[PDB]
Amino acid sequence: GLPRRIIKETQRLLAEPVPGIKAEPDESNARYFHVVIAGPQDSPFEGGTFKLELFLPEEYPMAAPKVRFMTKIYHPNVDKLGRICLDILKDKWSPALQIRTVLLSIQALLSAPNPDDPLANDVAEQWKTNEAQAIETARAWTRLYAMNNI
Amino acid sequence: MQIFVKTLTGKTITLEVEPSDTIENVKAKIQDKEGIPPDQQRLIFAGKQLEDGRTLSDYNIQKESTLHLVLRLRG
Amino acid sequence: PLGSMTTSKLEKTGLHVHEKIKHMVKNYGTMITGIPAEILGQNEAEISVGYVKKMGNMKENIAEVVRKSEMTQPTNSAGKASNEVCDLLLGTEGASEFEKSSYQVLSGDGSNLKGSLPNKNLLVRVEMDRFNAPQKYQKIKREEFNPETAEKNKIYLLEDQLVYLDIFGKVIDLGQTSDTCHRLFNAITTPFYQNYILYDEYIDPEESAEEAAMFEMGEIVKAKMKNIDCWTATHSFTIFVPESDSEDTRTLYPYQAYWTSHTLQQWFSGDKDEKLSRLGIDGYIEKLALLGTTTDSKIRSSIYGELFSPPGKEHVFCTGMNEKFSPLRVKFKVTEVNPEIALQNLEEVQEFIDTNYPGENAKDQCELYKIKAQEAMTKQLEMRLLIE
Repeated sequence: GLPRRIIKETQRLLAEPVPGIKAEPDESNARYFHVVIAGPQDSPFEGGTFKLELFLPEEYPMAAPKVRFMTKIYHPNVDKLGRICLDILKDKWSPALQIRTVLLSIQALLSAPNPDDPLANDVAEQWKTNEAQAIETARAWTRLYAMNNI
Repeated sequence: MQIFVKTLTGKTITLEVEPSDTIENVKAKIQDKEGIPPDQQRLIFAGKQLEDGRTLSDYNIQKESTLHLVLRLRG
Repeated sequence: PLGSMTTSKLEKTGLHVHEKIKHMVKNYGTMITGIPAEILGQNEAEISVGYVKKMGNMKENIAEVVRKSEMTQPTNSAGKASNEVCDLLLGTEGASEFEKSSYQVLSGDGSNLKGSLPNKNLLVRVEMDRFNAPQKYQKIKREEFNPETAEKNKIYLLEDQLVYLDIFGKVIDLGQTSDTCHRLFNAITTPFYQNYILYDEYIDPEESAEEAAMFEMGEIVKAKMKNIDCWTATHSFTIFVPESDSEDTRTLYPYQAYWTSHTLQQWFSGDKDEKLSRLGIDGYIEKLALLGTTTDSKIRSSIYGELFSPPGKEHVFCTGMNEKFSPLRVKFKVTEVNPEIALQNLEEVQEFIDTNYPGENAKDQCELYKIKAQEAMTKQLEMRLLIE
């Protein structure tokens, strides 16, 4: 039903979870993963638990997984639909990358938000021009939406 | 067909292309004229970001269409 | 009072050139390109007009977009940054001649670059390629195979031939007899394996004839692809190598920007040009040469980060999604820099900055530059958005 790579990736995610990340396959769809990422220490998301869904497209692993935040989060690299601005620079996705690699990068993005186009992303404008207030807003949203939510 | 590529500085260069060429091929032709690696480029047509694997025909790019070459991107 | 009683060394050093372009880039950003602020504002309105709200007070809607624009911030295209360095140090005529000369592939130990650095003021331009080889394959019948419309940079397994459709759509045979391909073709029958990847480490050849065939095809392609030109340019930078008095005292200074990472301004502000200069000529070239000969992803990522990360991110630049799995190729070209014209070129840019965007400090000259760009953008948007 599934290529061995997906089976073995799933097995290793369950037996050897990424620190601060819970990722489990859907019981009715083995290509679908329910993810929780803990807010990193010393980030404005500290103490929060953020739900995400991850889907393995038909073309995986030649195509990257599709990931979205399901929990509201105030972050300059996440848009209003929960899509994430990551993407390996000056190269493309390759089967040398795996699900664990994507999840680690999202968690790293929560510690080190990168700049973004202020246009069509007001969160990026706030992070650039009023970082202390933008961090203050991210903390409030973390308390409101990302606590006691699991 | 001839198409044009315009930058933020108003500089315009002319490319000779085919509707079957991919965006990757267009970026290689921009490298040949400006010495800019394809990985250091973003191309926009009428507000739409152009993706590497698609073709000019996929975006309905035609003769004398003007693409915008973006040379600063954060994200 | 000491102005008229003192003279100064009339001879221009290469070190003077390095410090002045570094100083001007640090303090003036895009303004060192010499483009009028109103030009940037007019062209920025063209690409950003779709972001303006269409209803309500349009003067306020336009000002929000004008305030958020980053039009006067410098390019972070590594190629565009190299172009501007060439234009200032060589002049536009000299840079046009330089752009036509040939790139030379860096040898395994970097010797050919070492042997191309005579003791005068030199500019080196580098273009690094990554090996953009195919990663996927598809089984297809010859009746249904059309290279004009099929996906490119991909392997196609037919019943009697194995071919590679390259990035330009050219079909390249991969040297397999029809006996081999008929075997591989009819052994791969599982539905999700008719269109899959070439180098899946979880495919065990001992498990079945299907996995044995997929594994055999993977070994075939990796060997054949070593002889095919799949190089695509990924990074660009320049190196200023000033003339010294002694061979033991020769240093180099790399200049670069980097897509979605940093500008030449930030490169200079973090003093990474001076940090890399501490490696010396041969030490830097040796790391550069090892970048192209290593086949270990971790070593390739460690060197890439050390050489090309923004200052301070050396150990996290090529990790995770940014681990360097592709083989790399370094190409270079060299030409001489005349310090007299380069310093003159920079002084003329300083005049343009001082005449058109005057101020008491660099910060205020840049703010005035951005304001003038914003005012031009405002006028353009006010006309465009009358069209409902």
